[PDB]
Amino acid sequence: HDANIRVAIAGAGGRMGRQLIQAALALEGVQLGAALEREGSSLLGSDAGELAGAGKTGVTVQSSLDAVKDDFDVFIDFTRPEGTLNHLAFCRQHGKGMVIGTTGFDEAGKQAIRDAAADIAIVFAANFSVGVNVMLKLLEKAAKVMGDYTDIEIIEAHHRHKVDAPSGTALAMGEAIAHALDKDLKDCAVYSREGHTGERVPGTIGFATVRAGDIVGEHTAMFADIGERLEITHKASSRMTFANGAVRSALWLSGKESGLFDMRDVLDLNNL
Amino acid sequence: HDANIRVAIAGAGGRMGRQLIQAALALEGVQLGAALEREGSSLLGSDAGELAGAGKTGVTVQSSLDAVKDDFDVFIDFTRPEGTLNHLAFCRQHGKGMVIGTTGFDEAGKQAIRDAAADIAIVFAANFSVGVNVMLKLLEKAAKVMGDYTDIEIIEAHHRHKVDAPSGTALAMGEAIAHALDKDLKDCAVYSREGHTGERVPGTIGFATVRAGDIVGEHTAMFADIGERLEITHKASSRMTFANGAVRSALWLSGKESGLFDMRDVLDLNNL
Amino acid sequence: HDANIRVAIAGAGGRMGRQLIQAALALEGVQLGAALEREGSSLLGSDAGELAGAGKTGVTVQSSLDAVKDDFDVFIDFTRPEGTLNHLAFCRQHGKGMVIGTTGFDEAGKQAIRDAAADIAIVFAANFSVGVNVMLKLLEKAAKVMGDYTDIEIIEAHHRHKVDAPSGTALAMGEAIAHALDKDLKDCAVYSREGHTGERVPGTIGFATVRAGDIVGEHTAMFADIGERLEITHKASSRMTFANGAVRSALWLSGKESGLFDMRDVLDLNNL
Amino acid sequence: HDANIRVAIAGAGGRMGRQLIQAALALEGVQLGAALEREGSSLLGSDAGELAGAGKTGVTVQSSLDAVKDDFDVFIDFTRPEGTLNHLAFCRQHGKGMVIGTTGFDEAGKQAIRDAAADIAIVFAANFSVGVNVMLKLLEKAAKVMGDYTDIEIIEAHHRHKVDAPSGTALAMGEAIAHALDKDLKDCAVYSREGHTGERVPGTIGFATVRAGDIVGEHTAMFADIGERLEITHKASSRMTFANGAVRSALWLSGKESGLFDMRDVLDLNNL
Ligand SMILES: NC(=O)c1ccc[n+]([C@@H]2O[C@H](COP(=O)([O-])OP(=O)(O)OC[C@H]3O[C@@H](n4cnc5c(O)ncnc54)[C@H](O)[C@@H]3O)[C@@H](O)[C@H]2O)c1
Ligand SMILES: NC(=O)c1ccc[n+]([C@@H]2O[C@H](COP(=O)([O-])OP(=O)(O)OC[C@H]3O[C@@H](n4cnc5c(O)ncnc54)[C@H](O)[C@@H]3O)[C@@H](O)[C@H]2O)c1
Ligand SMILES: NC(=O)c1ccc[n+]([C@@H]2O[C@H](COP(=O)([O-])OP(=O)(O)OC[C@H]3O[C@@H](n4cnc5c(O)ncnc54)[C@H](O)[C@@H]3O)[C@@H](O)[C@H]2O)c1
Ligand SMILES: NC(=O)c1ccc[n+]([C@@H]2O[C@H](COP(=O)([O-])OP(=O)(O)OC[C@H]3O[C@@H](n4cnc5c(O)ncnc54)[C@H](O)[C@@H]3O)[C@@H](O)[C@H]2O)c1
Repeated sequence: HDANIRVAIAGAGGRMGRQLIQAALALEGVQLGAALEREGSSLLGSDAGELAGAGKTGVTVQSSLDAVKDDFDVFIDFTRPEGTLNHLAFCRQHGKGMVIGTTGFDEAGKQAIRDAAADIAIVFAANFSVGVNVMLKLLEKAAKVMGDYTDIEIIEAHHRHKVDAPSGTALAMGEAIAHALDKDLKDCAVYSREGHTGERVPGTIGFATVRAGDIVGEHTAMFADIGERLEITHKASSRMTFANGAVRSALWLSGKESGLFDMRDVLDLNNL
Repeated sequence: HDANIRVAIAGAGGRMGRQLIQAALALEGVQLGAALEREGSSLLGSDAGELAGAGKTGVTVQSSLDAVKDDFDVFIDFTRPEGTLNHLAFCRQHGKGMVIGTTGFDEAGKQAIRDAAADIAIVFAANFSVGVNVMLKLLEKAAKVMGDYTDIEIIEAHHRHKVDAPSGTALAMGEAIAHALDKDLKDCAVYSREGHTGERVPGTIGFATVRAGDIVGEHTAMFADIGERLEITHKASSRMTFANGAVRSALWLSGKESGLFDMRDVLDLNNL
Repeated sequence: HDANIRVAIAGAGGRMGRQLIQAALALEGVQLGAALEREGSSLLGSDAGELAGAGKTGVTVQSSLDAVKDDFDVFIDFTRPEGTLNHLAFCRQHGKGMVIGTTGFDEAGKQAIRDAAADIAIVFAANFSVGVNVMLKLLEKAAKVMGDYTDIEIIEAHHRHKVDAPSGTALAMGEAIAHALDKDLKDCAVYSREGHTGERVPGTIGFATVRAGDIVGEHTAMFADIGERLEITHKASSRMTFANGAVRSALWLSGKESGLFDMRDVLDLNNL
Repeated sequence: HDANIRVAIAGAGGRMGRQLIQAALALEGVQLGAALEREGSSLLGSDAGELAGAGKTGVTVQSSLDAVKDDFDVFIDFTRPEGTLNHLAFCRQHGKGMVIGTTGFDEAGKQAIRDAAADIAIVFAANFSVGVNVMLKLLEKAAKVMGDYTDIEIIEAHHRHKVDAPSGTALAMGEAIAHALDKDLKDCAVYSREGHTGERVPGTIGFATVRAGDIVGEHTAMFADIGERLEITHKASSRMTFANGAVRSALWLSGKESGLFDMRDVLDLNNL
């Protein structure tokens, strides 16, 4: 954006890097610090933010943390677990704040992350969508209220390549509701309905899963009664959703250097 | 309505009879002929159409076909298979046209019906919803066109007491599409998606089934591609949908006395 | 239901009375106390709850408060402002708790109500839908969070007889959001979009209004960004929604005799 | 794809060119002929289809029609009216078949196009979405059937930059329906509903317009009655929809060299 908190975007020609750039650009109060990328990169040294279209930006993609360690405040990393660990150890060093959206660490990789937080302020999360995280919070408000009277159904659609049903956001949704009811998902979940199934059992949570086309991700929780239903739906149209989520966090980091946070923290979902 | 085709509504204090009354009333060109009902009825002799609210109508519920055989042209029957057969034999007799929406005949009961048609004009159908029947026709237009490129998914929701999944309209939908593609439903249907399921197989038809609350019936067929999807949804809010369907047919009957028709005939779905 | 709090339902053959009966019946912990109705009633003395179908219930519709003042604890009133005032003065008298859903009082009628509360515990509200009231609460959580980044749109559909656009629940929704943002609805509302309108102004709230058929009421608030949108939709299928809302309140009343409450109170929306 | 009809994609690094490439690639029976682009291009001579990701394709972007006039059969043009005319005159010359999706010609530019068709087979259309074109056809089937009984409402949502309300697809929808009813859109359209509006007038068509976020385009026509509604919705997720539409047409062209067609022709909407 150009503003009071400057940022460097790790995996610059990543599907993630491309979109974080636009967001960095876009969002008030952040400014594009640096735009690193792999050494073997073609996009190296040259650029700016022109995968985020956005023509000439004046910050040029790179390959050394040292080259630019001076050109940003918060390190946004959507990379591969390998890089993050390098990034990690560097940021701890120069006390650089990070925002890790990289996934797939083993226990050792997480621990490293928990550890750095000791010295470094870190937002580390598996879903940076702001809509998704709010929704999960809302679902749990709703359940406290209607949960016991209502039939609660969860319906998700994704593209034709998604490989496990239900999706994890969907389970996540099942679980917030379930937990709001002191109950247990595994106890009341029903993922299939085929043939004669008999009338719906009270208190169970049903899942319905649609797979088609190019659908990025659509999740609705229905709280149904006699005479009404309440529905809370999230639709993702692009990966941009994660992007603004991380950048927003990048901005939230400014001013902290305690340890370890997530989107509840950034979002304050917990006082909502 | 008061108009050029007069009607008698068999099971007068039926959930069906109540709503057909309002429709008879409502719909231009039909007029409420008679309003029969069971002998043991409380509503007998007394009434009018005042289950259809509608205050005073001047036609009084009854119990004899002879009592009123002169007071209507088309016999609308949503009753029990037993009554319909009595009704049947009477209407054949006086050449009364019928509209049977009664369900649950065995082979012998159907045959009787096929037989009467010889002398009597009959609309006999298992779903009198006009929306549903149009939809089925549209689905099949759509499939000719997009069917081969697209992922085709069927999603139905019903109340918490519905006992087999998918619903029959849903299978019906599966089958029109399937048949439009020269294909066979049983060959490409998928009714469940649980756990690891792998990427979606091309050409299969997936079903997703929601059961909650008081939902009368909601059915959507999704034809999804990369970059778009086309959806054709029907929602039933009340049993009125069947009602106007039969009354409409009652009117369509006027002027025929050939045999045996259904909603494709009434609706001309076949030249659509 | 038969249980620990007994109830009398004012306008017994009202569209409201019929449905409250079923709810009283239905809902755990309440029991049908009495079923009053107008003197000139046909349904008088005779009945039970058999407008709520529900065959024989053992409580017989009436016309005197004295006749039954002993047969119930909480007075549920969905009547006409005239009756409520009579009802009012009686309940104050015998310290009967009320639940007023009657609408259309002038200032004097409200004041009477405020006044009785002094001695009598009263739930008095203009919308007893539980879904609607929760939703309004959720909308305001959502706005605190996404309100500033997002385009917020409100879309309502009602039947073809609804006479002012937007509906009042919709304005209500506009206003909770607006107020969550410290903002003012009248300042940022846009109710029409026709012709050339130019790009959407930031921070405005747009309303889109659908009128067709028999739609009881459907209200969705969309919080849209780049890459996602979050939607919170309420659908009413019947007047039953209000019914369970009042009965639920009837139960909430048990144990109070302070003054004056509403659905936030009953629902505790305020600690949600 | 690699197959029996070879194609060249005019504006190669266009938002359109990028997506047509993937489609050309994707779709069975077409093969990427050539990938032209402007002279001043950076992408020149070099490439393949690697804006369509898709790594190495073996066909290299260019700048001369002569350079490659031998390397393709059908000319797909999503360019600027200026280029199309050059393209035009060349294709007429070598009897190259075209598919023009370029927009913004004046009368003279169209005429040129009408004229070339004399010698050249051309698909020329303002909306290449297959879903949209089918939908329009379906809407008109539906209206013949339900049009007179039903309340018909049109609801479209687009992103926050769309500048005229309703969208043109929406009017287009209004007009197919209107015309199916022998009626006239301008006579029965209602684009706004604000304040007291009174009950809905029969036979009118209402439009409701949502503007928010990044919504590519969502259009639903609702045919509502008492007791049901039928909805036909199209959702665009990307510009890919147009892309497959043109490529599909490119394939449909194979074997013609008569004049002038559109998507009804390609799609055979007219015998549907
Ligand atoms: N947390 C969330 O909200 C969320 C959302 C989306 C993606 N992700 C995660 O984001 C990460 C990025 O995914 P993507 O789809 O953007 O991937 P992808 O397009 O494959 O790009 C990888 C990026 O990282 C760079 N890279 C790979 N290894 C590197 C190394 O050792 N050092 C430096 N740069 C390296 C690449 O050159 C490129 O910039 C993944 O770990 C993915 O699972 C997380
Ligand atoms: N075809 C469709 O579109 C469709 C739709 C809805 C219901 N149905 C069928 O409609 C029929 C009516 O259902 P309903 O829910 O209206 O039932 P219900 O409310 O139980 O009412 C039965 C009605 O038939 C009368 N009745 C029963 N046996 C009779 C007899 O022997 N002679 C004369 N009257 C007799 C009753 O007194 C009452 O009027 C059923 O067979 C149902 O399966 C069909
Ligand atoms: N607060 C909400 O959530 C909400 C929702 C729906 C309806 N309402 C209100 O509920 C009330 C009832 O509407 P309804 O549609 O049920 O009306 P309606 O069907 O007209 O019935 C009126 C009922 O009150 C009885 N009645 C009329 N005047 C009376 C009197 O002086 N004393 C005793 N009984 C009397 C009638 O005989 C019948 O029981 C109305 O004031 C309406 O505006 C409120
Ligand atoms: N018919 C439809 O279904 C439909 C749909 C989308 C876009 N369009 C039309 O597609 C066309 C392309 O839009 P776009 O968004 O892809 O535009 P845009 O990204 O601006 O790209 C223009 C493309 O044409 C090339 N170009 C411009 N002038 C040229 C010339 O004189 N000779 C050769 N190449 C030339 C550019 O270098 C680039 O390849 C526009 O006319 C647009 O209105 C039509």
